[PDB]
Amino acid sequence: QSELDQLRQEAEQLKNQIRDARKACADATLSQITNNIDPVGRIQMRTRRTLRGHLAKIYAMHWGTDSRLLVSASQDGKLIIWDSYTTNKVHAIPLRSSWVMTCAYAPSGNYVACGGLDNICSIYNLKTREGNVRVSRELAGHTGYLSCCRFLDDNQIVTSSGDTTCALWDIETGQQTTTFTGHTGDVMSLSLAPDTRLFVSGACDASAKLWDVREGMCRQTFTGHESDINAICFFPNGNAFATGSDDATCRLFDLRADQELMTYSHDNIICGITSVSFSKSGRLLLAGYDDFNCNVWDALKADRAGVLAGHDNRVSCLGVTDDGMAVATGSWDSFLKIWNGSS
Amino acid sequence: GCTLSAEDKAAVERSKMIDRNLREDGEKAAREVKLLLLGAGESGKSTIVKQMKKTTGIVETHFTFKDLHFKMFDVGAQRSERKKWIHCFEGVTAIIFCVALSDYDLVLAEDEEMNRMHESMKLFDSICNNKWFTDTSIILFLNKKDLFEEKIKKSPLTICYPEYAGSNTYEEAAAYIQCQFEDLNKRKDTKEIYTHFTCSTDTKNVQFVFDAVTDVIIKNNLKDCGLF
Amino acid sequence: ASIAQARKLVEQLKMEANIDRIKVSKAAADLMAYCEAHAKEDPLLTPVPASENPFREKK
Amino acid sequence: FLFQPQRF
Amino acid sequence: VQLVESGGGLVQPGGSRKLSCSASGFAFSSFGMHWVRQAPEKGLEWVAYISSGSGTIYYADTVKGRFTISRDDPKNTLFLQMTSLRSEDTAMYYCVRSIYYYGSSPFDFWGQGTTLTVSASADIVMTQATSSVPVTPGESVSISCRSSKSLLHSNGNTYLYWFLQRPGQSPQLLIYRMSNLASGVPDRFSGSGSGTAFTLTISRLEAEDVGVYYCMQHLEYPLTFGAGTKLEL
Amino acid sequence: TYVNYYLHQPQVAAIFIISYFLIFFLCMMGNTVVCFIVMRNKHMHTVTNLFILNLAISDLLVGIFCMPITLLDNIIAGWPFGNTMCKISGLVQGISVAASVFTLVAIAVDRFQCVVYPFKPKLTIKTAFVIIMIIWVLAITIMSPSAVMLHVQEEKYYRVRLNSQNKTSPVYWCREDWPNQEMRKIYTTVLFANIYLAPLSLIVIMYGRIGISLFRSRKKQKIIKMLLIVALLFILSWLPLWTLMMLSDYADLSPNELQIINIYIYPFAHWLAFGNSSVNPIIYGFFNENFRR
Repeated sequence: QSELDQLRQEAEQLKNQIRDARKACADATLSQITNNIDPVGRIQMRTRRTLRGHLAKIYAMHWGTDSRLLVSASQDGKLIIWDSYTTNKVHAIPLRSSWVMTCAYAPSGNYVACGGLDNICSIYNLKTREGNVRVSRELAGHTGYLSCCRFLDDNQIVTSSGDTTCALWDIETGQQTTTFTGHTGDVMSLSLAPDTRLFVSGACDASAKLWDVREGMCRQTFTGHESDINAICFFPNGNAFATGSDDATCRLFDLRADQELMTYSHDNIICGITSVSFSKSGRLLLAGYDDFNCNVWDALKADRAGVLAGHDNRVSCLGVTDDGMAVATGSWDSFLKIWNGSS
Repeated sequence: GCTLSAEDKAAVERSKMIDRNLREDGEKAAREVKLLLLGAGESGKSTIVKQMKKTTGIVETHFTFKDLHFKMFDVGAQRSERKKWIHCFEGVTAIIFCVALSDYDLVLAEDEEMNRMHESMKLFDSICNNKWFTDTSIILFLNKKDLFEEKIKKSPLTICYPEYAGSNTYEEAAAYIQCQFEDLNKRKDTKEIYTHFTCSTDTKNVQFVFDAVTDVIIKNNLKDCGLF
Repeated sequence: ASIAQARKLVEQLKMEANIDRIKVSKAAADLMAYCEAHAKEDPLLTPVPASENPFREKK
Repeated sequence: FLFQPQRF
Repeated sequence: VQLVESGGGLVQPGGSRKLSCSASGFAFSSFGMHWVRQAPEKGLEWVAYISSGSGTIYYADTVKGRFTISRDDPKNTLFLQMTSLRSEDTAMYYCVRSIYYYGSSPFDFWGQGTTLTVSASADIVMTQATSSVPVTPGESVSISCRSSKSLLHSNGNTYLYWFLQRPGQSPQLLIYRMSNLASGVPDRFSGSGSGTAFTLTISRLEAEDVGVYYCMQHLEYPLTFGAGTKLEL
Repeated sequence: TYVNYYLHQPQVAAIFIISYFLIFFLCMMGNTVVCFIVMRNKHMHTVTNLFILNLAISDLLVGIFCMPITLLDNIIAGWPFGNTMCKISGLVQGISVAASVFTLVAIAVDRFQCVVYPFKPKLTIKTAFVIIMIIWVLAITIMSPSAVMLHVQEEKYYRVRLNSQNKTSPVYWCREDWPNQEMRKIYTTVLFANIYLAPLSLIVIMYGRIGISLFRSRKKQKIIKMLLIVALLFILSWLPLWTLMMLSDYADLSPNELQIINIYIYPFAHWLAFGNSSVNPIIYGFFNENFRR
């Protein structure tokens, strides 16, 4: 009706005003500022460890805060916790639902989480007197598949689902403390800020949104991608984040300027991006692709600084340790590989 | 030398035990048949599940038939982008696609065209010719045979298929729509469409599913062996 | 009948349009400064000697 | 002569 | 978690006896099991060890050949078949659970113990020079320990364990790997030492902490205990 | 008497050389293209691929160890080498032939399990390696008695006379010396049963079961046709060699007939057997569909 059309025009006016503001703050592109800096060399990471034992496609991995223990989920109904230094299997958690799509490691190391097509985020207790891993809680309430989950602390976890919503959970009570709505498509990934005061989510509507955890509101919406955003990761400084999408481009967005900074794409790359991750200093942007290899990007110059080609199937997982010593890649060939440099 | 501490050796032994258990679980899961259930909203999926047997997630049902324990996965409650999770069921033995024979006349909430049979055909086209299911056979199930027989006495098939020039009897109409469903396949060389008209009896649909799964497994074994 | 949805959308857009933004040059300088300050603390960017590498294959 | 082809 | 041992009592020298321990409240199959004996008015002495899954079995030199250790995982029972019993076998036998992975806490739970009575070179030496320390509540007391060889390994771990045996009670774990506090232990306990001399510090000592403190190494499987330092109130 | 080097006219001799050379090349090319794809492909290490690789190895060993030596024995009057080479050649030729036949049997077994018993667990790689080990060991010890006793005795009735200056040389024969003919008969019988009778019976039985279970499409007819072709090939190619062996072992053949058969049709039987060994990798690598990727 008339009111609906007036509201649509008003919203278009806000969109135009926001675009004009972003253009106004756009004076010099980040490529020009870093045009004088010394380019990084040829990054030549090589496989240091191969983690075998999964019998199906690995869908998610997450490093522990000690940079030694990592967890992986591989859709064979198993959650394996690895000792990356020795390739020993610390734990093997059987999942009630074998359709797991994400996994998380608590910063304290006492819990792991997983979820998938069952629309349930299951919390597992690792430090039990019985010596086995038990399901501490089964968080239900999402109407779609679970895409990502990240622990804030031992009692708070934020999940993203295919019902176009993100939720913050109180693990002890089991209820949704806050619901984050506004995405018009499936939310595929989320990344927590270093201070855990904010988090970004990338959805299938080719947009990324910044949420305030306590207030439960969307602060900024970032556009620019042409397809679904499958990956997202915060810059180590916390003032920027990078997104990986199905249009074969990785993009860097800065919160303060509220716009795109630089696009990481190549003509020879036409497959989508499954995972992104930043280096310890944020100089290197690692991204996993569907062409079975991971490309290392100079985050300040959009130059491919190296290739991590060691997987026979799609690279679905990516993770750099807290100390930045190693990077782990998960893949659909049921293998995890730990990569490191040499000097 | 070993150059390992006592605790390191014990941890290695624990990892070996975990590896053995994982191998046993994988061997157990290898001797299982995984079927993906697909269809329309009211395409007889519930009747199919009851014939071979918290949240609106994936519904997994098990049933053993002649020492061939099956796993049927129902994803009809996933109201999200199919392309974002359809690749999870890449290695399923077969896809059980259920359509209702009585939907040729019925029209869903979208009154303007969008015949339920046409909607199911469009769904069948997307799944049969999907990128992930290029070698996955489809066990097509045609449900509600009796309702189709009763509805065909008055309502002609021309409403759903104006190009149809056959008789109004049940046999020719059923064969024609089965041919329409089968011709949507664009990979006749790789995958095979098994078709069975669902009977009011209970013990015959599972027999057809078992037969089709046996044929699919034999063909897969032959392909792995290299005979064809 | 979607009027509440439109009101929510326009209110969210109004809240998004009221934030202050620094220049892109300033954000670029901040990112460059962070990358330069935390260099040579990056094992991936600057490889460490094999003695202090915990993932060395020699082990 | 050659009456010995031998086994195989 | 609960371990109950049975089968003790008076035995004739040269005879045989079958000790059994019943496990409850934890996954018995996932834990390695130890038998630790304690002669009357003496210190702890490791006897035997069976790995999880019975893959690995170790015996002390004084019991090798005569003692046999076995477990029945389905029924949650640990056995110790002792034959040719000597007068030196008179001791109280404990069953100790110990799980081994990265960051685990072995020797965390000890059974109540069953008493047995017989009516008649390369082993790391763990030295506790002090035997009895008079202590007063509210003060800080440090227990000293030493080892014949360095307990620090190339992987960075120092396999030294601290145990407390309250009077009329089974020993309990305080510190594992010389630095990590066992679960349920108050924060007032602390451990240190580099590779050969180790110290356990009890800051702001109170009651219920009196007893004998034992040091154990876990570097080589002929596990050795210290003589034990007694805290007398 | 006497005999001459270059036994007969150059026409039929060169025909023999050309034919045997043909088999060799065919065998070299087929086995090389079969083996190259296996090593270059890390993922192509399944049980059936391992068995095909073992068959290719056995066929290479059959070829390069049997066709040259057999050609020289049929082109040089007498046995022209020493005793150590005699024992080595006999052992390697027998082992290679037995390994090729038993690898064919194992391939038939693997195919039989995949069809009639589709729900049974697939054979593990360790099981495939164990089966290969049993195949090689059985090939070693089946005819070890024929290898321990070969001492290259010479004859004195005739002379090689070479081809230049009529240089007389002793004629050598590498025939085994059984202390009597009874164990000769029983050994040839068990070799026949264990190389032709039992393997062919097993292969035809499992292929018949495969066809029967398969009959319970357009491309399936290709499968049954290929199985029939393989079985008929294994019958026909190896039939004449064992037939001549059977006839020259038992019955009563006059010296003239024995001479004529040995110098005429026995090389033809060897040619057929080597053609079978050279065409085994051809069909098992070209008609094999997952190789055609």
